[PDB]
Amino acid sequence: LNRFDRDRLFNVVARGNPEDLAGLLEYLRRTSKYLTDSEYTEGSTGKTCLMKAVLNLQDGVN
Repeated sequence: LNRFDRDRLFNVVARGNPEDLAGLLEYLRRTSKYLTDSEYTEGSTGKTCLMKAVLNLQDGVN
């Protein structure tokens, strides 16, 4: 797994499609990355992909 962009990750979770997350774990393991690293946050507030997932809810759940 070569790359997973923050922009793509936020877009994936907003749409709420769990299948589009495929490869994220492998990419993180290969690169030893964490979803809380500056790369996966806006920087201006420190907003995570989990916050986005909760901000974008289809009725009750995501």
